[PDB]
Amino acid sequence: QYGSFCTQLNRALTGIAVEQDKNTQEVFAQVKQIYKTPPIKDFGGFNFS
Amino acid sequence: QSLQTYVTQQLIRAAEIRASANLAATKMSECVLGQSKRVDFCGKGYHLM
Amino acid sequence: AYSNNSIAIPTNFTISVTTEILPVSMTKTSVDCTMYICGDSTECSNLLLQYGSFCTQLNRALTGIAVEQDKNTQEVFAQVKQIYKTPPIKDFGGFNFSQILPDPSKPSKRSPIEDLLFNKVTKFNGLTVLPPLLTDEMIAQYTSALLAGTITSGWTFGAGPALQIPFPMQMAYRFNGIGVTQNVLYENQKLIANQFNSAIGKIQDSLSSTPSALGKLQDVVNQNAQALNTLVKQLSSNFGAISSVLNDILSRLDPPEAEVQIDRLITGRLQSLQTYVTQQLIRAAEIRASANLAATKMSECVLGQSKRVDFCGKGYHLMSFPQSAPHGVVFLHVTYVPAQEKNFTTAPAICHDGKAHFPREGVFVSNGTHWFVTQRNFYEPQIITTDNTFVSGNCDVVIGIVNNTVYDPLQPELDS
Amino acid sequence: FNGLTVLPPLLTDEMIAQYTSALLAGTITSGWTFGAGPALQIPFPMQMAYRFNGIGVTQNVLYENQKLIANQFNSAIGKIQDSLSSTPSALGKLQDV
Amino acid sequence: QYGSFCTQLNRALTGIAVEQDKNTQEVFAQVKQIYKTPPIKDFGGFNFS
Amino acid sequence: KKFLPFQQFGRDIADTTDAVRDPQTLEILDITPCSFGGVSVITPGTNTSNQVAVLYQGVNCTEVNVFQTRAGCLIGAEHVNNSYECDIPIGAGICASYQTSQSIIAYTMSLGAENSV
Ligand SMILES: *[C@@H]1O[C@H](CO)[C@@H](O[C@@H]2O[C@H](CO)[C@@H](O)[C@H](O)[C@H]2NC(C)=O)[C@H](O)[C@H]1NC(C)=O
Ligand SMILES: *[C@@H]1O[C@H](CO)[C@@H](O[C@@H]2O[C@H](CO)[C@@H](O)[C@H](O)[C@H]2NC(C)=O)[C@H](O)[C@H]1NC(C)=O
Ligand SMILES: *[C@@H]1O[C@H](CO)[C@@H](O[C@@H]2O[C@H](CO)[C@@H](O)[C@H](O)[C@H]2NC(C)=O)[C@H](O)[C@H]1NC(C)=O
Ligand SMILES: *[C@@H]1O[C@H](CO)[C@@H](O[C@@H]2O[C@H](CO)[C@@H](O)[C@H](O)[C@H]2NC(C)=O)[C@H](O)[C@H]1NC(C)=O
Ligand SMILES: *[C@@H]1O[C@H](CO)[C@@H](O[C@@H]2O[C@H](CO)[C@@H](O)[C@H](O)[C@H]2NC(C)=O)[C@H](O)[C@H]1NC(C)=O
Ligand SMILES: *[C@@H]1O[C@H](CO)[C@@H](O[C@@H]2O[C@H](CO)[C@@H](O)[C@H](O)[C@H]2NC(C)=O)[C@H](O)[C@H]1NC(C)=O
Ligand SMILES: *[C@@H]1O[C@H](CO)[C@@H](O)[C@H](O)[C@H]1NC(C)=O
Ligand SMILES: *[C@@H]1O[C@H](CO)[C@@H](O)[C@H](O)[C@H]1NC(C)=O
Ligand SMILES: *[C@@H]1O[C@H](CO)[C@@H](O)[C@H](O)[C@H]1NC(C)=O
Ligand SMILES: *[C@@H]1O[C@H](CO)[C@@H](O)[C@H](O)[C@H]1NC(C)=O
Ligand SMILES: *[C@@H]1O[C@H](CO)[C@@H](O)[C@H](O)[C@H]1NC(C)=O
Repeated sequence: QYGSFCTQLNRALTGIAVEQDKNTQEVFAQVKQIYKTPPIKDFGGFNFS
Repeated sequence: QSLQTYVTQQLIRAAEIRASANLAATKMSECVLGQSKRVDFCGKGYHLM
Repeated sequence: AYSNNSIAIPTNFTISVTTEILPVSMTKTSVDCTMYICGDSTECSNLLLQYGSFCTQLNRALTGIAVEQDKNTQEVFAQVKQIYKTPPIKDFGGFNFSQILPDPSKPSKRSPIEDLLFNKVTKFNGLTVLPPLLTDEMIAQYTSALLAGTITSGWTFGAGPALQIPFPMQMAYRFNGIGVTQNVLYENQKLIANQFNSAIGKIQDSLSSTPSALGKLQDVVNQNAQALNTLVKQLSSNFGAISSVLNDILSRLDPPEAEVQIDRLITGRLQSLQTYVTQQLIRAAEIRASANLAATKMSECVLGQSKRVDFCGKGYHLMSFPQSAPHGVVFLHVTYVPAQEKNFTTAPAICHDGKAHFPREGVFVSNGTHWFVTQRNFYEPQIITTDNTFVSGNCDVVIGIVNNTVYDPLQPELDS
Repeated sequence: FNGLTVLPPLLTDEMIAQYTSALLAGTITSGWTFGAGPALQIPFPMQMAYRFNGIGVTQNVLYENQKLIANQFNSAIGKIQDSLSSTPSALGKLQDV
Repeated sequence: QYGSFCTQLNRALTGIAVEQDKNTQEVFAQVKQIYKTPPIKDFGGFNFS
Repeated sequence: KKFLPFQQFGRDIADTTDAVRDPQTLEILDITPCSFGGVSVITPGTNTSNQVAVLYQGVNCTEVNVFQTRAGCLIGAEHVNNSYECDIPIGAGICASYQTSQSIIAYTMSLGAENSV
């Protein structure tokens, strides 16, 4: 009897869940080429291990 | 009423997290992928990487 | 292919134009709280006044949103005080701007691209829509002035007065701002102009080809339409009352028990407006942030040359051209992308007389046997001379320093 | 179990680690070139020389002090491990969320 | 009988009040040390008084 | 419209009834809401003048020195051909101001002085 009061709450939370996956992608998926370092880690004395 | 209060809080909190995600994406584009000249954007001192 | 003595330097490049679409304003919807809840009903209105300023506060919040939407458009587009126009001369060094410049042979003078943007985007129970302060024609004039200033005056029209400059010479600045020497432009001007013209033509097809490109602007329209469609549908709900129609309760019940059923409708409908207004305020905050970002981008990428990575497209930013869009703005970002690269062996310094020589600009590279110095962003080998390198320290300190010879241009002048 | 469910993120933890590893590898081996265009290899101390000139310090300061700079960088990273694994309030922003 | 509805409202306003003090701390307390100008006002003709 | 003979009412995308069939005469009649809209008062500061102009939002100038605008019917403000900087926004490019003898005027706002490089 309350119409869309229930349904639109499900829609609102669904929008957040999609946005959360969007937020991760814009932050981390900024490369689109999986680069690898060389097997011999020799970077002029800089230790990145 | 309890759900509407909960959903509204989630919507407002999602906006804050989205702003942080946008800032994180901006930093990784500018702090990681480049060399930012913005003061204190990539920490104290003159940014290198 | 990392190693301690190998560097890759581009030998060629391409002009890429990317499209960034940002929403700027929402639909200026205004809702009459009294008419929505108690339309044409004096008795229902007398019950509404028992809730105090509930109705008035809801109207005030929507009014604040509507004023803000005009503010959002003003900051994004009205960043120029003078309306600049391009001359009838279109000699810009071979760069063809006719597809982003206003088309005068058509109603509502717009660019071919702007019309494509507009063609791809799609008052009842107290709900009306208010027109924006700036019409589409007025926004097109703002983008035309910003476009004309960028082409004919570079970034000078933003910082101050519009100082005319030949566009090829303007592009020479844009090269020098990303670390590529001016001569790369003039030697390759025909190639660069052709690549720019082809990229603009691709934008016309790309936006047209895929109909989901302008989804960012269509999402704003869809969400606002859904909010109002949900709002009207709530009028048919009973919320516990005998009938969603007020006239079917008053004329089917004595007032003493008719007010019990009507009190369930005012509560339901007033709560529906509060849900709608709260959603609009939250959505308006998102649009305001997008409008602030759009205003920032036009200030820093259209009125100047941003050095922020990925702020205005992949590659190295040069310049952007704004385009009008319904409920938003579209930026065309022109950048340099290095395209063809070769593996070169490199060295950090070179030993000539025991003294360490470092390049003032660029990096040392060897083509197997000969050593040269070239700019890092474009392969252009130069003979290593005292006018290209500076002296600091000696060869016993620098790690990886190699032996070669510096040509001194003054020695043969003195000998001859 | 009151109608409340949690959905898994689209990218898992090991997938985000791959993205960071790719960004880490590109930064170390190619500088800023992997972002703007293709990953152009460059020796790392040569890349630091570019980082020197971006802040107004002539690159010869690096090569003359390369051993000192590498040692100080290595020590600073080690301090990050100690500080993060000692202070129980450093990662408050993630815990507060 | 309405449960935590009262308590949640107090908590939300408390979070706002704490955020306001944080707002002033990031904007203004960007310098660790309190610098003062000398009694000499010879700044090349620039009047900062 | 041509309603099917059984159909007696017309419905909107939402729930509003737009069309109906008259019972006596079989002609079809479409309904429309009795006009309504907001009444904004356009005023300068009362410390300067007590003269005001009234804007009726989203209505014609027949249901209500009259200037018809897209934002609605404006009454009391004079229509001026000359453009100026926007002072009191009305909508659809129209702004109002109190200018010299003095009266409230309405005009299409100027976007700035034109120039050429
Ligand atoms: C980088 O530093 C790490 C330590 O921060 C070094 O790892 C050490 O390796 C030695 C073996 O040679 C072990 O005895 C130590 O216990 C290790 N320390 C840790 C914390 O793992 C590593 O040697 C350095 N990398 C290089 C290439 O020098
Ligand atoms: C850089 O690459 C472009 C291609 O993107 C080269 O231009 C092409 O050159 C070929 C000849 O080899 C022509 O057939 C094409 O018509 C050219 N295309 C365009 C768009 O002009 C360009 O010559 C290269 N530059 C350098 C210095 O190598
Ligand atoms: C800029 O490019 C447009 C095409 O994008 C050129 O206009 C074309 O001109 C040719 C020859 O007159 C016509 O056959 C085409 O129909 C035109 N195409 C379009 C889409 O208009 C235009 O001439 C170029 N500008 C300049 C000054 O050369
Ligand atoms: C490296 O570049 C140098 C300079 O361009 C090359 O030396 C020239 O080679 C040409 C033949 O292709 C001769 O005609 C010139 O007289 C040479 N100039 C000098 C100064 O020696 C050299 O061959 C190149 N080496 C490689 C491996 O590419
Ligand atoms: C670069 O050239 C210098 C001299 O111009 C070389 O220095 C010589 O080193 C060798 C072997 O260590 C000695 O036999 C010579 O006596 C040194 N020269 C002097 C002036 O004493 C240096 O080795 C060269 N670099 C390379 C790798 O060939
Ligand atoms: C900085 O400017 C202020 C005024 O802006 C100067 O203060 C004036 O000092 C004179 C004395 O020579 C007084 O007669 C004026 O009334 C002062 N004006 C004000 C507004 O205070 C001040 O002298 C300037 N600073 C210096 C060191 O020259
Ligand atoms: C450089 O050499 C690597 C091998 O280590 C190879 O994979 C790469 O394709 C080469 N680059 C060019 C431009 O030839
Ligand atoms: C570079 O690496 C090689 C190993 O492949 C090594 O022999 C050489 O000494 C290194 N040079 C420098 C300057 O680190
Ligand atoms: C506005 O009117 C007041 C009268 O209350 C007067 O004191 C004040 O000076 C006026 N200000 C202007 C700017 O006209
Ligand atoms: C209603 O307004 C329009 C302008 O949009 C006008 O053409 C029309 O004549 C008006 N209606 C009447 C009855 O005057
Ligand atoms: C504007 O000027 C035209 C003549 O070009 C005239 O017909 C019209 O009435 C004027 N409008 C106003 C509002 O003064």
